[PDB]
Amino acid sequence: AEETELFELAQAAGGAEVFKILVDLLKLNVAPLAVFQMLKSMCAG
Amino acid sequence: SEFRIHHDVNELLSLLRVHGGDGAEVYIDLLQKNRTPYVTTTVSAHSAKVKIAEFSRTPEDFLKKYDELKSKNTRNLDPLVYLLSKLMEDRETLQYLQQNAKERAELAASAAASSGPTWQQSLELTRKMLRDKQSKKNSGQRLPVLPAWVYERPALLGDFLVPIGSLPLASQEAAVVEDLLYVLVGVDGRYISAQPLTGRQGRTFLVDPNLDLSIRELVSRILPVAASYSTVTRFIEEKSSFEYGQVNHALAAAMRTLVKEYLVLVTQLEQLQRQGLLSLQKLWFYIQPAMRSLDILASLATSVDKGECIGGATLSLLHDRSFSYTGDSQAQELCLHLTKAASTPYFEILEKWIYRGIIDDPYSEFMVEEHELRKEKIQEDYNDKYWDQRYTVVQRQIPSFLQKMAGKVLSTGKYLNVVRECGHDVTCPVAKEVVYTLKERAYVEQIEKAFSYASKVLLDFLMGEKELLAHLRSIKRYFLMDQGDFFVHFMDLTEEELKKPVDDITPTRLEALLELALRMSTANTDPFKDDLKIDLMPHDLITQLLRVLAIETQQEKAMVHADPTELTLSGLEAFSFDYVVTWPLSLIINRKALTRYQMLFRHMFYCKHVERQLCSVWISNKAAKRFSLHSAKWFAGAFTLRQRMLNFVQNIQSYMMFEVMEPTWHVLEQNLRSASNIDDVLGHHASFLDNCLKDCMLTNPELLRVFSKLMSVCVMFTNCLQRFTQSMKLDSPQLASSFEATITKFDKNFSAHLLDLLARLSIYSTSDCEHGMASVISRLDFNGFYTERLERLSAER
Amino acid sequence: RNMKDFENQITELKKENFNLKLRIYFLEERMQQE
Amino acid sequence: RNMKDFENQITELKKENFNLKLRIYFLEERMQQE
Amino acid sequence: VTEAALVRDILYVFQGIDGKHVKMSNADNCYTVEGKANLSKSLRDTAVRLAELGWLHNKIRKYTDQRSLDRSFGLVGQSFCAALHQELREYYRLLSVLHSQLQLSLTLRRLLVWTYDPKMRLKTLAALVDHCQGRKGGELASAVHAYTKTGDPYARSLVQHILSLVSHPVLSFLYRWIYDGELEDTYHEFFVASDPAVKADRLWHDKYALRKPMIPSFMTMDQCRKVLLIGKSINFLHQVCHDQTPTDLENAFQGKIDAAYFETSKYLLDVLNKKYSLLDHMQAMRRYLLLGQGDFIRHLMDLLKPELVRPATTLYQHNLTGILETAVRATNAQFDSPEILKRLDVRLLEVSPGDTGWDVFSLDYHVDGPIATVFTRECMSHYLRAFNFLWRAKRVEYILTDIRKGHMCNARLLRSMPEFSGVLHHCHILASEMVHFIHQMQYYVTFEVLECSWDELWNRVQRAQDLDHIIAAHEAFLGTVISRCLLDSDSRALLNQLRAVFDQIIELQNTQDAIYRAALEELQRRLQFEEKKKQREAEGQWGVSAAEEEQEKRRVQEFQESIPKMCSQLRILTHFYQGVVQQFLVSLTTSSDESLRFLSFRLDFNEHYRAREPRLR
Repeated sequence: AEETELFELAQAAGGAEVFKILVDLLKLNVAPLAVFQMLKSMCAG
Repeated sequence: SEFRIHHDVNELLSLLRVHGGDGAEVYIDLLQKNRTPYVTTTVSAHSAKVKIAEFSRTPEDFLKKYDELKSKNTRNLDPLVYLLSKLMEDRETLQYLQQNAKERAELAASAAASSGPTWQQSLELTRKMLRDKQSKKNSGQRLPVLPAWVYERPALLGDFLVPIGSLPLASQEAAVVEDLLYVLVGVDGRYISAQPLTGRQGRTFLVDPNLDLSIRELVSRILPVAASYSTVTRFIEEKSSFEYGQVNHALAAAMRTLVKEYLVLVTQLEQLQRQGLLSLQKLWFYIQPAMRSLDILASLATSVDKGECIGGATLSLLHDRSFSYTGDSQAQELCLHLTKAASTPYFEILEKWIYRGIIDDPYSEFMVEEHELRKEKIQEDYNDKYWDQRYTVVQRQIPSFLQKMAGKVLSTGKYLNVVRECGHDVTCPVAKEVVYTLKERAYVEQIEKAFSYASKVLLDFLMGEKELLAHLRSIKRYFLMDQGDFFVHFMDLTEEELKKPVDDITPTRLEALLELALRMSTANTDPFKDDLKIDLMPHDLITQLLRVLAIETQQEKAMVHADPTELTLSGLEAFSFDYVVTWPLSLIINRKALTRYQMLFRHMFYCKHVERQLCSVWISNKAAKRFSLHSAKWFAGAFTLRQRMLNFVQNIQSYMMFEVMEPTWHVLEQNLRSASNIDDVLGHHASFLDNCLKDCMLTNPELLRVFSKLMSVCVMFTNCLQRFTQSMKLDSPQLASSFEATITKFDKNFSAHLLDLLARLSIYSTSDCEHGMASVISRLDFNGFYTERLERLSAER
Repeated sequence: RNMKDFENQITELKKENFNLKLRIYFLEERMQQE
Repeated sequence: RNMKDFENQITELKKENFNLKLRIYFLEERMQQE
Repeated sequence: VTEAALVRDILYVFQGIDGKHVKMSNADNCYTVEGKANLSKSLRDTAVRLAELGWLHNKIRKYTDQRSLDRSFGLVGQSFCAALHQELREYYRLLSVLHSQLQLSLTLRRLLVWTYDPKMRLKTLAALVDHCQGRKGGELASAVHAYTKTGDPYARSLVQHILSLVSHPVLSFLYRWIYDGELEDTYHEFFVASDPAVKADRLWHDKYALRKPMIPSFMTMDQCRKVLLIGKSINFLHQVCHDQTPTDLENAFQGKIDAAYFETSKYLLDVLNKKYSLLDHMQAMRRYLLLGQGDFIRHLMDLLKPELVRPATTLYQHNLTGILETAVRATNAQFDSPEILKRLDVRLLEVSPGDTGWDVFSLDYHVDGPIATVFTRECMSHYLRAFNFLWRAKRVEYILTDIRKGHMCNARLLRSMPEFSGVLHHCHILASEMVHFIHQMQYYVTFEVLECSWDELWNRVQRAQDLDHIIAAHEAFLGTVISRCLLDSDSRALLNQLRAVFDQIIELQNTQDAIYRAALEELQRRLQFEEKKKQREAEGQWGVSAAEEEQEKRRVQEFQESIPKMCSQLRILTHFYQGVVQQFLVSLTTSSDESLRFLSFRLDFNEHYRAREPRLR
């Protein structure tokens, strides 16, 4: 699962919760645009 | 299996703790339309990089982290970087995510309050971990481990183990060139000494301080060749072990050949030096080609080792590097040689898995991973495992240029496996070897034609040695009537004991009667009757289907857990047929298909049993043949009711026979004859079962319940009437006082039940369109004797 | 909107909500048997 | 009926289908974990 | 010190490395002697004069090292760096050959006579590198091409060789783009950029495009456009149709590209017309979506008449599918390809209980893959609007035909009294007028839109040989149809008045239906009364009861007194229709083009219109 690597890239993000479960969808050949618009809609509420 | 997306998105929604809106379910539907068995997310990572950098508050950190991740060459990096880059374009989205993270962290905190690096050791740990993983995965075969002394007896691989300050310039230059000659072969010199370092890299070389600045700088410019030689010798020696797969060993052999050629070059330089007519400039010019070549090889080796990549993913990395070095002659040729060598074993395995379908997994790096499983298990267990977790695709290892045809490969091989385990495999008429090619059209075309050949031969095999057509003809003969003699004899021989309690039923006598009827008939032409058995399923249609349908509202555990043991079951309900067939012969007949078939057969058989009961009731009463028809009141009124029931059952059975059997059977038998692969016939059979189960409309609680009520009340009337007839006959308690104008009460209940059923049918049809129910109602009330009541009832609802 | 011929897709969705609805019952009843 | 009826019933049916999918996933993980 | 040390140091500097008595002064980023290395001024002058080659070597080494530590530079950049590396290797060869003579002194004059040619070539290379920083992709070719026409035949030859070496990557990229059509560009150096944000049908105008800043120097805008078209066609060959087929010179290179483009376009058109046969798409669309074969719509109306009268809230698709399938199996249209037949369906806009079923009922044809890509939703919407108008016309003509046959049935079956004479004759007259107008309008619409535009489009496409031609022809045909369909913004009044005419037609149809209902009720009452009289006579009662006679006279008198109201309202409706059509004609009198004028003149079959309106004369 690259858990250590997942944490390493999480630190690399260096932003301000995990949310890295989302990477699984990337592993399942999901469209990046679709997930981004999903995030936008989720923010909109 | 493929439902991980739903669980992940549900967890995401729960974590975000948002209830407003329609949720991600529509978004789940949108995501479902981007399915592929591989990845094709290759996009402009440069654009995402620049978009992040322009906003990156600490650019150096991001740059170093991204470069390191690239060095590891891990997948999923491109889409993740894409998402990160486009994230900051929506500042509101970023603020929302930050607020959610703060809330989650605060909630977790509240809940908690209330409630240098040696290289040898690293290599040893890596090899030990890989050995452990491969031993775990193997699980049933000997471990191909090597003796420990291979790493011992050091210096076998070839790693490293007088004043000159005032000397003349030429003399010191000659000494330095001699030392270099001895060091270019990775052997310690006298004035230049390799030194151990910290971390994974080349070895630093120290020289005497008194040596001239210019000469020492020049030899520093020279030594990268020696450093690359040291790194490549370490790579080749340490990667020679069995546990690193075949492809890595092909790479190792190529490196060995190239380094042998380099040794030839350096010894030729030595023999030229023997004449003592060489200097720094000459050797510096001479080494430049080999210098660049060894730079390339060192880069390849360090990248591969730092990525810890093994298998087809290694081929992907090598191909990516080759393309990245496009436009350079010697680099391109070297990469072509290395990739051909690496692909040789991989392409051998691919051809073996494509043409003969024989899987060979010395360490399980091939693109098809096989999971241990059995065949009788799926025939016994309802859960689907064989075609889902037997021959799966490994995504951690992927071939860069085969992704677009990855999934197809799987199917091909699996087809062969079916004809492999059957022990009837033959060499393919075409056996053209597959070879590495910079382009891709040739191999995609060849695998496509191989797939077509495999599909056609598998279909021919099914039509041949397995005769799926005959088995389907048989399974249509049984479970679906059209064996009138067989069914009538079976009923006549089984009715007497069919009413006994199940606990008193032993299927031995049931099967004895079955075989007696089979031998006492003329339907033995079928040669596949020997794969049938009689079972007593411990549940009925009504309860089984109500549990199946009425779920997730209030009945998840309300009445599903109720055990029939608390009640008594008769021999008519549990009775059913089961079919057992071998794996190679008609694998399509799955336990799921058996369940559908048995459900449909038991429903149809119960309807036939009700019809038989009504016909027997008609048979019993004949004393009124030449006696008073009008008199006898309730000994003669029942007549009308019986007529009604008969017509009713007749209607429905006709709708079940001609309006279900004919369409689905014809479409199946037609489309199957044009089926191309096994998936085609599988889909055709699934659609056949769908059509059959939808025709009877057994996919709704209310209609099933009302139909079952009608059947139960009609059966109760039949048995009560036969009780009355028996009581009258024996003369010519509850039984003696069972008549109080019983016919009137039975009709009063039945007419209301039937009108309610028709109202339900009409209401559901008005929203479900279709014409099957239209034909049902048309045949139910063809004449006007029973029309006005339905309209009057429908008027007030 | 749509093309008004979706009713077939409605039946397909019924299939997707009936077949896995059936299999889940077998999984459930197998859970209790052990 | 009206066009809105079809979309409403489809939306609720799809919600039910998603719930079925999550439930069967939670059963399959229980089956595998042993 | 001795000159031997000087030559040793200068040779080291030529390699870019410092010498024993010569260093690089940071004050001028160039090599020079040091104050502790004082010697003859002439020696200093010659050493610095020679150090130019060393300085250029240092600069080129710095550039190549800096741009080689990065893997994001680019493929063309890598080839350029490799060429520079080869040039450095040749320079090293000359250094070695002069070092061979170094053994067993020399003089700076010999160094000059050996190096001045290297001086010239290194100056040319320095001028080539300093015009390349921050540049990548095809622009580098242009940068290289910046020296193609330069003089100095030796420098010209060197730069031409460098161009040929570094042009190979872009040449191979173009060759694969024209043969297989793929863009694996990582830094989007290929002039045909892409936008990974488009679907499989909108890609034709969104994803791929041109790049003016990165146009290859050798080619120009037209060459780029044609090669982009070739790439689009090749990509479409399999990315959508899933079909694949098998496929420096400069003078004929353009001709080679042109011939390749021609053959590829012809093959693409053949693939489209064979695998899909867009001609059949157009044929079926015109035959069905544009109300072609009449029997289809006639049977559809015959089946749906008993249903569409009531509000649209009670319609059902399944009946439509069944009846159209039965018509296909029964009409003369059985020859239709089942594949094309399947893709046909029925379309609903909205449920409006305030409108009859016929109003919102419509149709549509599904599109997918290449067909969807070539049929934009806007064109489909325009065709739907045209179909709406044509369906209204068909509705009115069917209404008139039905009313006329109902006349022929009922009137001939109910001609026994003089009471209905006036009403029936008036209805006959108005029906004749209505059918005349509708028939003329249908003639015009059938022999104007169905044939002319479609015929010219078919003729033009038969000789067409490009997808661009097909799309242009289709859009032009749609524009012509919509312009001649009065749907343009400049024909609002005409359409509004025509719709008013249709509304009056349907209103008078409803009125006549009401009159039919009244007549049927009166017939039923009269026959019932006669039957009751016969039963009274046959049952032993003679004469007519007082109540029976009273009811009979009351009913007949009330119906007779109500009849003149029906006559008057029919007169009023006829006057309204006459006024509406006359103002329609006066509006048309301002006709601009010729077709309208021909219709106006041909409207005079009765020749009884100009009298009411003098302006018509």
